[PDB]
Amino acid sequence: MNVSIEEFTHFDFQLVPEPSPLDLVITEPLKNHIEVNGVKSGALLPLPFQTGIGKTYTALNFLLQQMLEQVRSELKEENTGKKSKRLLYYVTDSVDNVVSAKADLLKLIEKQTVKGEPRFTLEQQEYLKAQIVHLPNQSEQLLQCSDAVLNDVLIGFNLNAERDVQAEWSAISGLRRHASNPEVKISLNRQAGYFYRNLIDRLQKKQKGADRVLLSGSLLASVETLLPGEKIRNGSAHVAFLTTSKFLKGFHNTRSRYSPLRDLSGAVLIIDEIDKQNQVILSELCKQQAQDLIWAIRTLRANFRDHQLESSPRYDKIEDLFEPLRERLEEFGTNWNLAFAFNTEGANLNERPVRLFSDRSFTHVSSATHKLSLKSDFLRRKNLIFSDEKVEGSLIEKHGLLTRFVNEADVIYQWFLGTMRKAVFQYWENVRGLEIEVRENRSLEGTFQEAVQSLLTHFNLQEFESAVYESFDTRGLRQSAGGKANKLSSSKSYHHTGLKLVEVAHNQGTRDTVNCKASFLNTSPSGVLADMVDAGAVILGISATARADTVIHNFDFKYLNERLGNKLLSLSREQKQRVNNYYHSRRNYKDNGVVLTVKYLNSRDAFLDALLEEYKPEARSSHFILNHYLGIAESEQAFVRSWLSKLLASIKAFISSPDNRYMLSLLNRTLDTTRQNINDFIQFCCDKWAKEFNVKTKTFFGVNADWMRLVGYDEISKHLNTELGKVVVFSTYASMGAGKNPDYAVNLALEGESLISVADVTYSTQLRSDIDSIYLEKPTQLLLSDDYSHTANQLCQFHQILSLQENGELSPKSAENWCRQQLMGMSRERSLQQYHQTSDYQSAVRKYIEQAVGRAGRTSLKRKQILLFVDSGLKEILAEESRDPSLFSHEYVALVNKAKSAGKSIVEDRAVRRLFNLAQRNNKDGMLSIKALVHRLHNQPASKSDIQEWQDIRTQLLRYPTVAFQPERFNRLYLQSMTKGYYRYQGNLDGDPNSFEFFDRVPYGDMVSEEDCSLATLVQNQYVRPWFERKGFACSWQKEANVMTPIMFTNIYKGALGEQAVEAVLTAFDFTFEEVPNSIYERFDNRVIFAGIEQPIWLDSKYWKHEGNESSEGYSSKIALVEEEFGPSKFIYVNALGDTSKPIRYLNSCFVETSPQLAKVIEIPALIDDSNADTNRTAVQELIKWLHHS
DNA sequence: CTATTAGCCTCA
Repeated sequence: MNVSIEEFTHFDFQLVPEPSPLDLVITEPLKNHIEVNGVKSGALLPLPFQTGIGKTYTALNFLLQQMLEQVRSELKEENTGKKSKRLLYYVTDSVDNVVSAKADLLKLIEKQTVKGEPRFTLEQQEYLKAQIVHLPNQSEQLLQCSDAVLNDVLIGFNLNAERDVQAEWSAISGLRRHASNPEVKISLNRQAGYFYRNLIDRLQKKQKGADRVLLSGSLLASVETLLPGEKIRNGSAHVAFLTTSKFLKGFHNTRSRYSPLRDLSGAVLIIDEIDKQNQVILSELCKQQAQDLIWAIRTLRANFRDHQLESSPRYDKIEDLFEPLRERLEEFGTNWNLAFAFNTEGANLNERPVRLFSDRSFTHVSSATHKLSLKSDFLRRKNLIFSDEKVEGSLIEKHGLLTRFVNEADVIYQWFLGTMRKAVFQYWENVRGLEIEVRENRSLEGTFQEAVQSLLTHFNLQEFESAVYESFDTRGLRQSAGGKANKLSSSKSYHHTGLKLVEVAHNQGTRDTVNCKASFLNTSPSGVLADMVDAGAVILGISATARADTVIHNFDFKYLNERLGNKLLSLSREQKQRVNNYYHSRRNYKDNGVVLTVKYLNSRDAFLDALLEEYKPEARSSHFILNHYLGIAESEQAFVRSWLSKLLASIKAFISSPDNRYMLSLLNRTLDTTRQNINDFIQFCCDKWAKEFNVKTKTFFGVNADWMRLVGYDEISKHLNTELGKVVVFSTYASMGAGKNPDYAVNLALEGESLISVADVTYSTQLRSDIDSIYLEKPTQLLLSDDYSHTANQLCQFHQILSLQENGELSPKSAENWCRQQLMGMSRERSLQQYHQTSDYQSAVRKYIEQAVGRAGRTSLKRKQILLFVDSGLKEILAEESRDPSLFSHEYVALVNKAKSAGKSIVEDRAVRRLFNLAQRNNKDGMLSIKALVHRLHNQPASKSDIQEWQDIRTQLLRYPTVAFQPERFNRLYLQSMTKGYYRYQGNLDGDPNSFEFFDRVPYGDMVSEEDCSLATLVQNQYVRPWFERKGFACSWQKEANVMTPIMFTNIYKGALGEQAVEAVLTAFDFTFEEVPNSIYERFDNRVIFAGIEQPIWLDSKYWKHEGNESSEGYSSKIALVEEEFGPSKFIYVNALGDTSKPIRYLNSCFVETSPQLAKVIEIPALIDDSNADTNRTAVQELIKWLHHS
């Protein structure tokens, strides 16, 4: 063997095969994106290819070209530069597809001709083939080695000294030797897995430090054979084939486990059937474990209280990012007094658990009759959760709720889980360049497990290693993006926020205790894909329905377009036309006389009754016949009659047609031994109809994936090409997802003359035909379900409901009602009924029909006639398709055209409903967020972040009141309106948020526009306009379809618009303004100082003459607090745009006029006239005079 | 107080 890299010197890198029209479509947008964006950037190419035209071949050609380019590039640099190789992947969901793709790639490597001459020599082929690895699961991995290989590994490492390992190997080898029956293979697989778990563990244990066994010669080859992932690390190979489940786990090498998700720079991924990966990623997310919310609190509070005294090298600036966590923990623990245990006070009220659910933004649903509160009792020394007094009023509780405690515990846990990523990132930052203690090169992936293990070690929290690994990376990838906070100043969405679920059931072990379980979902598959693209990976997805219009059975492409932007590449019209021309050229139906017939059939009762009476003539009634001989009950009569009649009519219609040989009837249930009576009835009918004509028919029942893997699909192939007749196959929609390629060999002797080829050019390979008659039934339940545990199904259902609400297919009222009904127990029937009223159902049904139709037919030998039978319930759904028919299959368009001819149909646009629902949701979220922020601002001391948030919101609303383009950062402050610049609404901003009406539905409601806020009259002032120009505020409203929500037009805009006006007017007459000293924030406008006078004057401003229900003790409390904290002082109450003809009242602490000398509050009616835009010098003159000795 | 079920890969 002389396989070396240097061999490729004498080989021309200029001859290429003929570029197909399907090839430039992949290379051109990539080049455009490279020249527009940077060299190191991500992308996403949803390629809508079609079955039977070639999708795997093009991807394999692309992979081969990339490998050749890498090999070419590696030779040039040689010595002047050393780095790693590019990584390339091929990921799917099925093992058979993986092995078939690898075999096809290898075969393509062997055989390839340019101008009738082999492209590569034998040594070149060997070198290329020595670069691809395949990584199956561990248990199957152990069953491909040999005795000599594993013996060599054991002897080289000096492991043939313990009797246990050798005994286990001998037992496994013997059991493998004698293993033919199907009930011992499971034990063999389990034993192989458990042996592989310990072996690689020992190999890593020995060599992760001293006494490193050198690898060379044949021992290196043996270790590489046993560990395919070892070849990648050293640099031997840089191409991998694996499944999606393995991709999210990683593969082992001699040092540790390498996770592909954690190092994706300069990598290329190829995923086929990309739309189906949504459910796989959802299952992987939902398979997570739960966690009791009070055991970890105790462990974290007790084991982190005090530590030892040892800094040591390596560690540097790790404790600095942990002190705030302890500060928060102590503050949280010294409020509820969590040291005490938990109990409940109720008179036999623990039969059933109180579930608690939350969305973390604006949705909160509980299944308790009355709200529960938490209290601390100093008598019994225990914390209790109780409903307290049931009497009306009597000092109703307002301190807090259990939901608040749950949310606080959850946010504490999330913050703890999140700080470790930054700590480890800083640790690798100092290690890499700031330490250089050991010469190892490597990246974050190399020194990852050691750091987390050591830290779990330093603070000893080992029982948390599994909890922290799931959500560990360099930065994010599983939690939020951008601002990394759930605030109004950052982009908000469900796809990177998640949900929460908490249950309170009875606690066993100790009867006088309660438990609090929790399940989490930190992200959604769309967010995961977005993070993968952002990290710097080029993703290329191949599928035929990659851009479906559903969020249950597909990715949410509306969210990806608002986060990626220019990195989501799309094709133009010319490229689609070229693809369309290629597909017609390769499959031409407007020639050779190929025709399709489509027929919708209904249900009949005389037909079935006559057939039943002919079946058993000894009986008197059909009801007795069905109740006695068949297994159906009294309830199941109409449904069985309908579907059986439809199937029998379709079968009879097919049998009547002479020139046909194949039939596949897609159904929704499997026809097995459980339905033997119905099978016998169908067989009798088939025999009768075969006798009526002159044909021989053979029927196949119970065709499952198990039947495919036990008997095989080749039985039909032999039966079709040896004996003349007709074949009928019974199967299911889901069954034809694991068994592919339903073809068979042809025979010109047995077949007639109707085998016309459809391709316009000569066709290579063998001769094969496909199905020429199919029966389609209306699909049933399309709500995803999980059968792993009890919590996974509930998590899936809540995720589906939240996604449906977020997309815009559900109003907040309907979503809340559905969540409440599901939380407290629901049946599948009610869930399906609720789901049937949306617009996603029709899209899902249409996608299912298109996928089912497309998979039938992969050859060029089509019969003269093809018959299609469709259920009568699909007419309305298939009659409402209005996309463009450019990439449609030749049979789906026929269905649409036939269904559309049934009269004229009224179609209601989804847009109007989407805009209405989104406006409602935005208004509700704004209301709740503003209320929460205002409540937070009133708890002294006020945080710095809250003040920054408030100021940024006010400044953004002042500067830009109408944005032309869709905002990205300040997202949920605007709503899209049909009219530009103004809109109408109707609601009360004191009650139920989901009771608002918008736009055309109310023509006599309140108005939000520029003419209502009185902007022009204010702007005309000569003392205010220069201020507005200096600060850059808007002097007029632009005309675009993005306006602020009604909540922001009344409680935010008016106040600022008045405040700046009064400040600008008053600042000229020797007045200065300051900021509130953080103690009474939001209770007053500014602080006023002038001429160095005692008792500093506070200012309060309002925009217009607003009367509110504030005559209660709120004003007295405010004035008392100000007087206590600052002594005697003076206060100014100012309005704007009123009447400059009303005198000035002198007020005491209350609003009753008193003596001018003994006065503290000034009520100034107005300063700027609303008629000619004048001002009021007399008012300010009297103001200045009043500040004197009086 | 309505609709009407089959398939899957990985590891503690």
